[PDB]
Amino acid sequence: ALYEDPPDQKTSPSGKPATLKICSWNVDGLRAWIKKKGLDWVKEEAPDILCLQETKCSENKLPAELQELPGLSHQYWSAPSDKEGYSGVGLLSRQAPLKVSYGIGDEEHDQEGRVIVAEFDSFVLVTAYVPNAGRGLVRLEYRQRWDEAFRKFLKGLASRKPLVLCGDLNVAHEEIDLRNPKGNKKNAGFTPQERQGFGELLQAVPLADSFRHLYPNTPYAYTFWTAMMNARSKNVGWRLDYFLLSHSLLPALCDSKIRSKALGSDHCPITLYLAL
DNA sequence: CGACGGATCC
DNA sequence: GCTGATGCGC
DNA sequence: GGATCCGTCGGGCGCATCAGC
Ligand SMILES: [Mn+2]
Repeated sequence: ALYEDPPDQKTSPSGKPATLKICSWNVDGLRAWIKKKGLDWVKEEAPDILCLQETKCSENKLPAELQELPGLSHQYWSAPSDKEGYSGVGLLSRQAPLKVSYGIGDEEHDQEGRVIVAEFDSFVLVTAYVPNAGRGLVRLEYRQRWDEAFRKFLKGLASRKPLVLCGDLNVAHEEIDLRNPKGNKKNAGFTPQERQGFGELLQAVPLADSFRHLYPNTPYAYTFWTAMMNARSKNVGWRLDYFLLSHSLLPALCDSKIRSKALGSDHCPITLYLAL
């Protein structure tokens, strides 16, 4: 029931060494995460690109430590427009992207600081903090509209350039992706509509779930544990955080990691190795 | 959203 | 202008 | 009585505003 992520596979299936290391982390409050030493872990992980979700922090209030990241110089941020203190995403990059945009090209879905798009030479990186359907499923209908628009946006992106989508997609795709599937069939994150949404995304773009592609039969691998129930200590969790890849990037896939041991949030980090 | 308790069936 | 109480969104 | 299925609900974070000093 407890889980230990296998060691880092650093070469591609054809032997090419990894050249790109991307780390994604819902930090449950950027300023608190930094207080709990989250950036010390980042320095030890040394990613080429760091995506952050649920920063809950406007660009004006970003801590100063973020300016002391010598290898993550190019920092892009997005915050909600209506009010402060919820959602928010960041993208920090060792090299400058050719182009950075925000949102998914749809007004209704572009107000809550949820999506950053960074275009590199040979691939485009999207990081996302997917809207929660809420206690009582009060936002379920909205989440279904989000799912369809996100899917159409990413399908268009992937048709122009190979795509990496990372971050908190806020859904456990299959029963293997959470510890309590039958008790959660009507809870945000595991409704049949959200799981069907995820499935259509995989098929329609198409995209491959990098972790599940490499470890199709591995249960108890989670990236989130609720903070109240001290569920983390007993590994009662959900896999909400993903790297989804264009099929053309699969021969470059070296590994997709779940950094279970890294503290600082109610999500743990995930790390992608690509041999580009 | 996991712990809990109630309801239904055996 | 400061702090605690309270509410929102996970 | 136990075993399966479900519906209810308390609890707690990181953040905000604001009413009270
Ligand atoms: Mn969260």
